[PDB]
Order: sequence, then structure tokens, then C-alpha cells
Amino acid sequence: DDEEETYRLWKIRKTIMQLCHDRGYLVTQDELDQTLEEFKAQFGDKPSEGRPRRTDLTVLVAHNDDPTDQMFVFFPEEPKVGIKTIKVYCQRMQEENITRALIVVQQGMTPSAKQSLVDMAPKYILEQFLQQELLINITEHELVPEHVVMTKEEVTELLARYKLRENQLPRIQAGDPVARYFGIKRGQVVKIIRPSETAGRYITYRLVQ
Amino acid sequence: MFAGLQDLGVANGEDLKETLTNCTEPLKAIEQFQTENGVLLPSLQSALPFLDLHGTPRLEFHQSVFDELRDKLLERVSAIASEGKAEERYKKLEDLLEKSFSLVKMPSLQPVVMCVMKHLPKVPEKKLKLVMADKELYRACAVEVKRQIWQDNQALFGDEVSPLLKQYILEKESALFSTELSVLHNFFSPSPKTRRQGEVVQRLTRMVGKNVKLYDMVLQFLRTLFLRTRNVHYCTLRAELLMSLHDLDVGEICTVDPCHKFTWCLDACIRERFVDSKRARELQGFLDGVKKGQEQVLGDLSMILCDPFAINTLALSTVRHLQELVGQETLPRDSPDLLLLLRLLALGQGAWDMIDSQVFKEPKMEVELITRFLPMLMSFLVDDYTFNVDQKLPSYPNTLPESFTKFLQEQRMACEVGLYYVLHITKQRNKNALLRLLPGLVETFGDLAFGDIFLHLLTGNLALLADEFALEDFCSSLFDGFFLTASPRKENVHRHALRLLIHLHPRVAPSKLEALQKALEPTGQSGEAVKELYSQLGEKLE
Amino acid sequence: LSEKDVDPVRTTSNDIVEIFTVLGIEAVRKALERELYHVISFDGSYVN
Amino acid sequence: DREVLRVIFPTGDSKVVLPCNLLRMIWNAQKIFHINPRLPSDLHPIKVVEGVKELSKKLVIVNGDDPLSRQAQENATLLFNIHLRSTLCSRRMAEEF
Amino acid sequence: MLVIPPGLSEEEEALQKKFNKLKKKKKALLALKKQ
Repeated sequence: DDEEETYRLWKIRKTIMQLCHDRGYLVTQDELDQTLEEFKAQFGDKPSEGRPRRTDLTVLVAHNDDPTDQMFVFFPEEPKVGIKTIKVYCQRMQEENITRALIVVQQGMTPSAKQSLVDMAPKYILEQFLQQELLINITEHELVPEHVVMTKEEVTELLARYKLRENQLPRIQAGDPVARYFGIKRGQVVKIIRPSETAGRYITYRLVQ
Repeated sequence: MFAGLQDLGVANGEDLKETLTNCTEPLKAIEQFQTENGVLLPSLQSALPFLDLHGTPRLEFHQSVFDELRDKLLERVSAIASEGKAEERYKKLEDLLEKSFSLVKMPSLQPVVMCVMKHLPKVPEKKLKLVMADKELYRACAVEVKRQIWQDNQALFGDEVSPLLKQYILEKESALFSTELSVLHNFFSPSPKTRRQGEVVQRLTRMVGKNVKLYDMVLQFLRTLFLRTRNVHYCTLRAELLMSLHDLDVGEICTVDPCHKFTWCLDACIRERFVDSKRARELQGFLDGVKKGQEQVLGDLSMILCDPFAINTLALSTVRHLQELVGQETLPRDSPDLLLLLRLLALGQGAWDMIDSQVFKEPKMEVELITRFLPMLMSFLVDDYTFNVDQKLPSYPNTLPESFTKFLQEQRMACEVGLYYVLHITKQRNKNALLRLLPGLVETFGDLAFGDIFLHLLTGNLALLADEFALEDFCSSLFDGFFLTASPRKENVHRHALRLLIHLHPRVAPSKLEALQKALEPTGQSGEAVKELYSQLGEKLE
Repeated sequence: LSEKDVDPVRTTSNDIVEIFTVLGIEAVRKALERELYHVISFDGSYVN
Repeated sequence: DREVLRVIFPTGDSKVVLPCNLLRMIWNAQKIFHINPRLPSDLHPIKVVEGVKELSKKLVIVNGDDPLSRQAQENATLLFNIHLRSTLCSRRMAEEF
Repeated sequence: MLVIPPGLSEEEEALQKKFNKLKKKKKALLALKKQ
């Protein structure tokens, strides 16, 4: 099909752009709510081996505050991404001086490339995303409260205020869908804001581990 | 003050004084004048006693009656202009305007005449010629009346337009010489729409109105100013006005402009900041859509392509497809899209050349550029890849062949492409490549490297290199090779260097900071801008 | 949830493990709250 | 406060569980002091407003002065503060109590 | 139309030689890292 997969691509791009905005990167307002029509006009509306084919809709966006912090969001065509297909991405990453990228796979990316991916983590931090997940923004669901990522200074302020070691906080594991949405690694604390029926608003903190 | 009342037979204060000067009894004469030829109703004269005896003088309700009957007449004439038959109501309003131009000289009734004249979509010739002779009558005219004035008055319309163009040029110059040097916001950062939504473009649209002739004359005036003063912002203003009018659904202006489709697709390209293969081939088909005998369309296309935004977008596209060719390892001769991008850049650059020569043709671009200059840039990029791989493998080459320097210092297209390649390697934050290509930057053909656009772009790209600006060798080489050869002569280069230093003075080494302070001291005969920048640097640094 | 013209906001799933795996840990906490409240206050009995 | 409530409590459920019964306390005061809710009262509304404002500060769940503790205290008593303001108004204290 | 000769000048020959050198270094780096 052509219209259906075009719709899938448009939805995926919208979700990715919302993700980038919530991660603190500079995303313009118009590109954050562009409808299907302008997407078709800009990219082609004929992705059945036509103009709006993948690797043409990749996006590079810089941080809001520091212009030297950018991030790529690639779009492999092969349903099963292999070691070479990510080594080309790594080389493409190396020419510029940026270290963060996102991969949107279509099917289960191969485990050997997973090991290669995790091996190069300290130099270049980059992670994958199944295209099925990105069809919906989970942070919009009614069950999901507002997650906020803390800086080091406010985490230290919190620990000093409640006189508790960081070990004693509640936990959120690194594989959590919201944790992967926010790209948060081990050792970070997330502030969670909830509406409470007995107090009105309750703020709790989760530690990534 | 009370002139023009005598024409209709209703005497004003002048004839009043003339008659009462040689009159012995003013009481009976004034009573009859306020009674006989006054309001011919028993109601008003019978109301005079009560209103007199109230203590409030009758002047008050007389003036109130005059003003409110004025307002009622104006509102009813407005309604009539939108009620009944169009031709009949227009003829009645024409009669009313003809009989009100006798009283047009009355400020208390000037609103009546002006509103009724606004009510007429097309004022006759003689009445317009009368009103435009007076400053306040001309200025109080409605938008339709001003449109009628400008439709057949070329010089006055140009005089009206000129200050707006002056404001546009002043804003553009202030933005180009902005102290705030960053990549987050620059001259080319804002979208084309908000620039078209800016006060200059929308105001020019309002003065143009819905007239094709006014829009064409504005384009011709911008073209003449751009040809004479050699300022390229007029082309940008023309393109912005055309696209704003098209987006305002002014189809009458869309069809009369032969470059409508090309300018629309180019506006799309500028909005996306990317001349993609689909849009590139669309623009190529537009370029091949020009017929023989109508080659002035080619000149208009070149002028449209002459915008700094359009030129920057086309050059960035050419450079990035050059890096794509290097990445896929394709020789320059095998890329036809590269040829199309070079042709578009050639048209954009030679807009002024072919307009001044009055030849409406594509200038010949030599094959030497493509065959020889581009492989040098690709060799530099391949050496970059080689150095990176060797860094990951178990010294960076900075030698510059004489051929590349010759082409850069002799070819304007090569000059622009090399300048933007230097910008692209600067945004990569690679000191070795900048030091390697600095000898090429030392001398450039056409002095494009010392232009305001490239000076601002280079300062913005170098702003990210504050850390590297802590090494005195790098800054000293970058200044003496490129900046110091023009800054004593060209004021713009000096201003840009001073602004970059102001933005990044903490990072400059103390010896290098002193050297830049004493070598770049303001000169007496230059502008006040350099003195202001140096004073600001001195105030902030200490 | 990814189907066209299906509300992605209010479409709960009544299954604890599926809710957890799809929407995180705070979402499964809230879902557990609502499920327990329903199973308790079904017969009219109220628990603080 | 109304805007905050309408997102805290969707579905328009007025019933809520809170520590003190304000309506019953008002009734008890009326019966103790023989208000006679027929004559005008000597209650300056500004007294009510500033009394409520001062009373809010005295009900502390999270004690402290740094911004974290102040924010936590503001949240922990948000619903009770909203309810207390919504009953001990200036108009209600003059037209209803 | 522009006259584009098919003969290779020193620029294109140098570009192709650097291409081949880069390819050799790329295969060497692939052998190094893919281990």
C-alpha cells in the first residue's frame, strides 16, 4: 500500500518531533503540528519506491541552549538492520562532532549489531526504536503523569533536604517506555507530578536503575 | 477655516462680516438670517424660547444638530453605497461628491466630503487632481482613493514607496551588522513568512492595494534601485511582496507575473532551506519553460534568484550535494543535479550583470570550474576522511595546490562555493581544515569574502569555536590571512571583526587580545560604529 | 492504540502486565489503583 | 482555584474527604454565639480575607523554608486550602452565615 | 550547451587516487574494528 504507509510515516515523524521537543531540543512550532497534507507536499506522498522514501526524511536538531549539541534520527529501510547497516551510520556520525542519534527500525534489529551498539556507548550514545511504538505518544495517555528530568544540582538539593542517600529512592528501570522516551540513563532522578484525590497534587521522585 | 461655503449660496463668515460692516441694525438681519434661510421648521424656532430660558445657549444644540445630522448623513450614504443598484447608488454618490467638493474646504464638513469620496470606488480625474494638490486632503484619502491617485501618478507613488524601502534597507543592514553573533539566530534564520508579515512588506502591499499596475511599478522601482545602487535587498523585497500577494489570494498579480510559479517553488525551497531533487527539477523545468522573444522573463527569474536568502539556499544546496558526491565517491562530471545547481547559482549571481548589460540570456559558464576547482574541494574532504580514519587506524595534510588557489582567486562561482565550504567545515568545528583552507581565504575573487553576508556568516560559524579562539596562533592566522587585509581599508570587515571579538573577547589570549586591541584601533575618518564597538569592548573587558 | 481514528488517550487495557509493558511504571500503578477501587467499591462498600 | 479543581476532579464529582467539617463548624459557631441571621453583622470582609490568609500559614504538613519544602507544603494542603477559601469567602460570610 | 571533455585532468586523477587510498584505509579499518 501507499496511503497507509504514508500515514504511518507521517505519524512516526510527528511522534519523533514531539519526542525531540520534550527532550529539550529546538523544534519550531509549525513543524510540531504539520498535518498530513503539508507532509505529502514536502516529501512526496508516493513512498512506494518514490520520492518520500526513507533516508530522505532524517532529521537533525540542535539543543535549545547549546548550539553544539545535536542529535540525529535515522530511518533504515531494511526491516532487519545489521552490523554494517549501523556501522555506516556510525561513520556518518563521526564526521560531525555529535555523539547522540536515534534509530527507527522496522523489525527486530539483529543481536550482534545490538552488541556492537552497546560496545560503542561511552563514545557515542545512540539507541533504537521499533516503528510500532512510535505510532502513539505514550506521554499523552491519561494514565501517564508528567515526568521531569532533574539536573545534578537539584538532585543534590533534594538529597540534602530529605537527608537520604540516593539508594533509598523509589526506582524506575532503564528499560521503562517513558524512560526510553526521555533518553534517561542510569543514575538520573525523575520528578513525577500527579493529581491527588486527597491532597490535590503529589510530587514523587524515581531513580533510574 | 470657513472657505467654500459661498459657492453653494450659503454665505459664510466672510460675507457675514461684509454685510454687517455696512449694516446699522444687526438684530433684524441676524434674526432673519437665522430664521428665513435657516431651518425652515416651526419646531426649531419654537424650541428656541425654552432652550434660551434654560440658561444653556442655543449654540450648543445648534452645533449638536449640525454634527449629528452630519453623522447620520455619512452613515446613510455609507449604507446607500451598499444598498440597491450599484450603478444608481454610485451615480447618486457622484452627484453628492460633486456638490460637496464646494464645501471640501470646511474642516467641520471635510469628514463628509472625504467619507463620501471614499464611498466612490473610482473618483473622477479632476477631483483627484484637486485633492492631491493639498497636503491634508491628500493624506486623509482612503485606501481606494490613494490607489486611484497612485494608478496614474508614477513619481508620487515612487516617492511614497521610497521611505519604506529605506526602512527595509536600514533594518536589513542593522540585522547584518548585529552585535549578537550566533548560529541559533542570524540573518537567514527567520522564516520568509514573518519577513513578508513584517511591517515593510505588508505596508507596501497595502499601498499597492489590489492594483496590478501599482505592483508592477513597485517591482520596476525596486529593480531600478537595485540596478543603480547595487543593493541586493530590493530583489528580496520584490520576491517577498510577490509571494505575500500570492498568499493573500491576489490572483490578478499571480497571473501577470511570468515568474509566479518559479518564485512560488523557490519560496518553498527557501522555507525548507533545501533544493531537493524534486524541487530542483521543478525549478529546472521552470527555467526551460521560458519561450523565445520573452527573455525579460529570464531577467526577472535571475532577479528573483538574486536574493541573499535564495543565493544562500542555492549555494548551501550545491555544497551539500558536493559532500554527498564525495561520500558516494562520484566524480564531478557524473552529477547533472550539480550542473543544475551551478546554473541556478549562475543565474542568481548574474542577475545584475545581465540586467545592466540588457542582454536577457544565460551567461556562459566555463567547464573549467566544474572539471578542476571542485575536485580540489573533494580532495580536501577526502583528506578529512583519511585523517579521521587514520586517527581510528593504528598528520593532517594542509598543503594547498596552486590550481585551487588560482580558481578561487579567478572564478566568482568557485569563490562562493569555496567560501561556503569553509563555512561548512567551520560548523564542523575542525581547526585543521580551517588552517588548511585559510591560505585560499587569503585572496578571493570578486571580494565576496569581504561582503557583509559572508562576513556575518563566517563570524556566526566561528562563534562556535570560542574554545579554539584561546590559541593565539589560530586567531592570529585567521586575522592576518583574511581579516587584516581588508579591515584597515574596508569598514565592514573591521566592524565584523570587532563584533566577533566583542562576542568572544574572554577567550582571546592576553597577548593576542592586546594585539587585536592595538592593531584594530579605530581610525579617525572611518565610521562611528568601530569607535562604539571598541568603546564597548573596553567597557566590558575591564 | 495505533489504529486510525481510535482515541490514544482514554483507551485503557484492563490487564496489568500489558499496561506495564506498554506504558511504564507510573501508568501501571494508576491502573492498579483503579482496578482495586473497582473491585472493592463494586458492591457499594467503601475503603479509604 | 476553580480552574485547578476542574482538572484535579474531572467527571464533576463534588464529594471529597477532608479533615475538618467547615459547614458544621460554622453551624456550631452560629448556635454558640446566637447570631440571629436577620440583622446586619459587624464583620469587616477584610478581616475574613486576612484571617483566612493567616490561617493557611498555620496549617503545616511539610515544615521548612527552602523552595523544595515550601512547594511540598503548598501541594500537601492544596485541596484543603481550596475548600477553606471556597467556604470562608467574603460574600458567603455576609450573605449566608 | 557547455563543452565537457571526457579526458581526465590532474584534478580528477588526484581525486580518484585519493578515493582509492581512502577505500584501502576504510577496508583496513573495517578489518581492524570488525574483529
